[PDB]
Amino acid sequence: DTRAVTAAVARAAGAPFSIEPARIRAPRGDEVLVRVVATGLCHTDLIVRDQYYPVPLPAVLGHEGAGVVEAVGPNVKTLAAGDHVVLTYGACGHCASCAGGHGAYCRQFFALNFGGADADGQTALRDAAGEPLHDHFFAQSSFASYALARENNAIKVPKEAPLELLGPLGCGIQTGAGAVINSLAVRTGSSFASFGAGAVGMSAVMAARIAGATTIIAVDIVPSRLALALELGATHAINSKEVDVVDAIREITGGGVDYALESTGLPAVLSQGIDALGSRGTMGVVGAPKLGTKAEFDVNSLLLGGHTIRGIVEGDSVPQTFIPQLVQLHLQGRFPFDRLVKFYPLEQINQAAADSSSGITLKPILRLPH
Amino acid sequence: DTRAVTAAVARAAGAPFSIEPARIRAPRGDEVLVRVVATGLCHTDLIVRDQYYPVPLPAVLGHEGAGVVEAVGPNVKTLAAGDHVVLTYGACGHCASCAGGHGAYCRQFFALNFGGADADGQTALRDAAGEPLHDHFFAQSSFASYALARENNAIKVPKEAPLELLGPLGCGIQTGAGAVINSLAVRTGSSFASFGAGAVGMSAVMAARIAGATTIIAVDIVPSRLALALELGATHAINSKEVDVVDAIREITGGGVDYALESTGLPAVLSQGIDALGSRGTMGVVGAPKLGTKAEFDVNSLLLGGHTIRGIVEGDSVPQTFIPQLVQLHLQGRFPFDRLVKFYPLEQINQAAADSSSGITLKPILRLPH
Amino acid sequence: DTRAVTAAVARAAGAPFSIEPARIRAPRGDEVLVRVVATGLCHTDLIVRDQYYPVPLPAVLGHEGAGVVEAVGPNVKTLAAGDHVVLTYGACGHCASCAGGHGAYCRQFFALNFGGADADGQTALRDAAGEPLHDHFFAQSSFASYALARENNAIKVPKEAPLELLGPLGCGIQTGAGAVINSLAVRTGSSFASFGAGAVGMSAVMAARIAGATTIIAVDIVPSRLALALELGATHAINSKEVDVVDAIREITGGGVDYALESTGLPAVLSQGIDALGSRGTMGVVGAPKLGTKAEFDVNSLLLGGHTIRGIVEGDSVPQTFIPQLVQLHLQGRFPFDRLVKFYPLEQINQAAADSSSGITLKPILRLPH
Amino acid sequence: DTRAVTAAVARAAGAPFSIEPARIRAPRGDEVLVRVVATGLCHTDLIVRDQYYPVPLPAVLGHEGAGVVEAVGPNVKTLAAGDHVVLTYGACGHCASCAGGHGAYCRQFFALNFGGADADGQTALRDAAGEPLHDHFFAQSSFASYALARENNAIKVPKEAPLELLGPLGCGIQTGAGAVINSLAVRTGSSFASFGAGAVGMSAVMAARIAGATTIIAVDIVPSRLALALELGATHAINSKEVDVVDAIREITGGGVDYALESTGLPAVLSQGIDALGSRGTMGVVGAPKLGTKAEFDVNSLLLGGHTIRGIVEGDSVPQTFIPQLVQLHLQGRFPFDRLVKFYPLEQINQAAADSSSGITLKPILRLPH
Ligand SMILES: [Zn+2]
Ligand SMILES: [Zn+2]
Ligand SMILES: [Zn+2]
Ligand SMILES: [Zn+2]
Repeated sequence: DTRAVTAAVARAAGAPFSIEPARIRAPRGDEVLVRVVATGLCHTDLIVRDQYYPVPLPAVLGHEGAGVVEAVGPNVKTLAAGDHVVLTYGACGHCASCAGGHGAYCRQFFALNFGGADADGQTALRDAAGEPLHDHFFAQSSFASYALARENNAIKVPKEAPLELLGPLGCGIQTGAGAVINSLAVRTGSSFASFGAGAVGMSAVMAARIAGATTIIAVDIVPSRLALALELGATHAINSKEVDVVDAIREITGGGVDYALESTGLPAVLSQGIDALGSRGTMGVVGAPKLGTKAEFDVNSLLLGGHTIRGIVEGDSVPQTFIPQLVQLHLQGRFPFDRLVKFYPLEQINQAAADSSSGITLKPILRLPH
Repeated sequence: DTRAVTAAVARAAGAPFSIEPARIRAPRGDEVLVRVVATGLCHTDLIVRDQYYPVPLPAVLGHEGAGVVEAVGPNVKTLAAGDHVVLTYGACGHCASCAGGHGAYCRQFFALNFGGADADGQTALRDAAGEPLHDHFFAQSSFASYALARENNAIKVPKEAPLELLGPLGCGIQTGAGAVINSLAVRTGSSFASFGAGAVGMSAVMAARIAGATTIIAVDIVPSRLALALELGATHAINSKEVDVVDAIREITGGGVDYALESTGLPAVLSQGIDALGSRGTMGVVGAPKLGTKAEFDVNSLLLGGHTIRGIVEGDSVPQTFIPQLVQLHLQGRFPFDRLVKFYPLEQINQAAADSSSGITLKPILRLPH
Repeated sequence: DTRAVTAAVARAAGAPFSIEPARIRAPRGDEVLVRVVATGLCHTDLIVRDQYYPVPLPAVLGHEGAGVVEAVGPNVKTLAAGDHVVLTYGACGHCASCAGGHGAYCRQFFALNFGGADADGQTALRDAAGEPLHDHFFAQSSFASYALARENNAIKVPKEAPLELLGPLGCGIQTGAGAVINSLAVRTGSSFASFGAGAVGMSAVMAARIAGATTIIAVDIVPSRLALALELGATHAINSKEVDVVDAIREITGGGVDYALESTGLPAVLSQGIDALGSRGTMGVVGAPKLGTKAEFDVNSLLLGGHTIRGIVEGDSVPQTFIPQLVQLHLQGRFPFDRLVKFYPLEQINQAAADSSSGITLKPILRLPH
Repeated sequence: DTRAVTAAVARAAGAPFSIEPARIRAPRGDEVLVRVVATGLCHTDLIVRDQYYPVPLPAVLGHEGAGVVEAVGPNVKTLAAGDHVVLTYGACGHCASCAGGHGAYCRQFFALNFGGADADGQTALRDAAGEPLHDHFFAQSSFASYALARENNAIKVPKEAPLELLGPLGCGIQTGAGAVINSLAVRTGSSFASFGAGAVGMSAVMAARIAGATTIIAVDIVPSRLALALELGATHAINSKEVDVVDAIREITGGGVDYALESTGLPAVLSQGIDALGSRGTMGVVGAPKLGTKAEFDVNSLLLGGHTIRGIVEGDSVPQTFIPQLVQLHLQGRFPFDRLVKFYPLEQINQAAADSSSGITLKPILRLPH
């Protein structure tokens, strides 16, 4: 019982996406088949398209999907046709990390999210000529009008929420907001600095406001992002080309910030931000540089300051509870991540990729045809 | 009401200590005057003697004192003459860090512990000719037969404990044991690696056994320290000159250790030990290199592993509760830190310094004359 | 160097306060002398006036003072004349609980706050005829135009804050807000119910909104308090005379609330509220019934639900950091506790007491003459 | 592909078990078929046999199984034939509680553990005449020579461990040890009291010793259990018929215990034990009285003491990590729970039930025939 889809396909390293007819098989096991309404586009999709992470091509990418369950496998227990879902990253659900509530550190994370196929090497998508299309990208491959996900990464959300907006809660927004709320455990009355005011950093700024922080510092080089950060809840905005960011943060906070989040991936920014921590302060790291990149820290500064540096994957959340919390906060007017979004038709995916790379659009969302 | 003391005096950078008569004034305010029974000697005393940290000379050092309260200032509330006390580091007791239970990060730490005088620039000790001797070293200057401490760093311990053994609980042993129990929060069933098997590292090994760790790895280059570590509770001992320590720890733990403590101060050891962390593992840092020393970490390894690096001062404990817990564990036969100790008369301080520097003695304790 | 004050004096059990001239001595030790601008009035003052807690009479009560430091004792380290301070409860600062950052559980709490005199049995206030007036009430006795406090319960606040509003941050508002932020650790996306919408409960409602709770339920019997609670950040208001509160909370939250705070002191309300907890939910208890009062719980409900019941004193905060956080949140427009307040001249203290007892005024603040 | 088993069957309320031939079907889905070596017997089995919890009869009970995987369903990912497993309680693995690492509070706990059948109402066991035998008891029904369990409650353990001893780690021993290590988070230097010295209480005593507690108090009425508790790591033993337990604990601990665990299920013991808590102390509750049973607490004592009361199910652990930690501690000589055990052949199940009820045997283990 296969069915026709329209998909954006990456066929060559660094080449534009092609919009193509394809076919997807029926769900098996505890998979759900999702009619995809809209999917966020991320720099991470483009990094895979460029083969810096060489997921085998031709491939259907996309890892910020939102849609409606159309069919369920025989093992699905908790989703039903008609449910609205946000598609998040894959996890195995049975390893020690998954079992402890930390699926972000699943032993099988890279196989399930970057493998290009299921554990048997099979794909669920075929192209117009019947050839396999590498898929299972973040256990969803949601750059297509239909997607398969496992029940545990298809997150039910209230039907009254505006579904086409919600796909980026499956990755980038959960990463920034979860880094603040869960990993760093930012709380009432603390100071927080976001190094980077892209979609992840803005999500962190907004999350720190929700969590009760009284000083919320956005650091970037783009004046319009700094202006937007102030509108989204930051108390201070620092242009790092114009001041010494370490000295500036020390002035604002009286000696250094309680919590910081590095989302640029630039090791010089990371090394500098660690110096901006205050007594017992904690830097969380979510931006990834090229493999092999090192950062340095001053040992005595870390020691005498009681400083912490912590790596964070995907916001280290429990998505099935955390994504609906973010939806509710948004519905309450407390989490305006719609301000990060521009919508595009799937057909315009290459323009959205360009706008993502140029920074003109913090979070493109592609609307799928049906 | 001044009184005569015998003191070890550092008069010149890098020069041997001289044993000299001196005089100490009566306690004021909330000071207690302590008849010092025995004091640990630390590399940190020798680093100050060598003026790498230039506490003004001539100075009376010593920061691991144990003794009997002989007199109290008029503001002392909770100590009385005859009480047995361990002398720990100074803290102001009124800053935000002190008020939160984290005196190790007191805003006034360096003034109170390394200033060489009280806040008015006055010393409580004078030499035989009546000249000031810089003092207040770790709020005690316990290389002398009598010492002044404030009530909040004179820690009451049970009179049935063997008092002459207990002074090192005021610094090095509390640092290693507190790093494990408090900062890292090592708990039942976890894996722990000590990088360094000096007095601090051995204390950490013993503390990890108390706290319930099931894999306890001692890393050093001295075979006799590794042999001793196995006797004191380590499950594994690694000679880092003989194996790749990162690979060896990964083998023992199935991928990396939950908790690690760096006490050598060697930045290459620190950078290497951070690589040995397992998923969501935490490296604690207590060994201090020369100021300005940097260490590096692989950003993606820290990020993808959810690794934490944390600086730790003095074991980040509450000494008035933690030191008596360590005494009780010792009395119960569960904390054999006596195995680190060799006793020397104060007159032999320079031989104890030599044995500390050569590594022949993990923890010299100097017995004071009276 | 004594000085004249105007004080409200409780001379007889249950009798109206009398406004009287008095004299206060100069500060000693680490006391500060505060020119009191305005002081909150609490039911707790009236309970002592009524001698249910028999603080010896004649007595000057008041434990929510705000004012300006006028003089300091010779041991004061961190306050200076001209500083704006909120006066909170007394703690000894040297016991194990104080040393761990939990002065709310100070071993000397009742002596320091309810003793009626200092530890030597001496009062700092004398009446017009020169007789002692029992004082040191919550280490302040701030129903007077001047008050003595110790440095550790005189909390510096920014001079730009409206000082006359801030005294209730020293007790009732810190109790409600700290119970939520610190003891219960309410966090983003959780559900919270306040049993009681007096000043403490309203503070808890406002604090839960600051901390990120997405369901915030106010429970009371007074329609105007429920209406006000919705304006101050509650998502739901329940009149417990009109619905079954347990069933109603279960409906709103899908099975029970994550966090609850009991501030009425009514044991039937407490026992009922514990039933309203959801899976792994926690009830915090701040309202005190008469001594000897018991509450009951269903053992299997607590066991099978993983429920927690926790007693909370004074919001279990670190006041010197927490009170300035609440001031900053108020200045940012995020903590509108001014909506609880009505101002009265000290001369009208008995009318404010009446309005407190009748519930007409949630938090009277008395303005002091000078 | 069904296969023959020998099973202990409960056919009538309160009646002796009957040993009977039966047949079990092949595993499906993510089930594993286990050749059961030995199974603990619990009062909880007898409570179901007596129909106080009316699991439908005829039924095969047993919920402390240990055995060897003989066959796997097609969805099993992480177990293979030949693996040694301890069988613990069932959880769904996909609800919010499971997803957060708290399967003890699974939304489906009672269906999965007390339903008497799978979710379709089907049993996997049939008796000699072919009639259904109610099963799936704690997702195992391990009073039989073969058992079906789901992969997520079949916990792999090292093959070198003595397998026949390990079944009680699947319930009673994990409950006592996990209550101490996980729920209460007993840590180095704390005081702990076990109310009850049955198998659960003894496990808690042993776990508190592992976790570093320096005062470990066993409370019971049976002198031989108190004597055994001292041998297994308790520092103090209290016969509650001979002293006032509250006063005695207050004397031993200097005012009350940091942590307590109630395992008798007697509400008078619970209410009394809550009074024995010290400042900021926590009582954990694992013993279950009859449904509808209430306990009381003094509100002011709980409030002024900052006391906590917490319900605990199954030790609130992650069994796949916690059970192997307990096995390792046992192999290291640090967890001597073999001292609780007496072995019996399955044929003697009714004598083991009698010895359990009389208290003569703390933890019977039944050896299965094959
Ligand atoms: Zn996994
Ligand atoms: Zn301080
Ligand atoms: Zn105190
Ligand atoms: Zn579940």
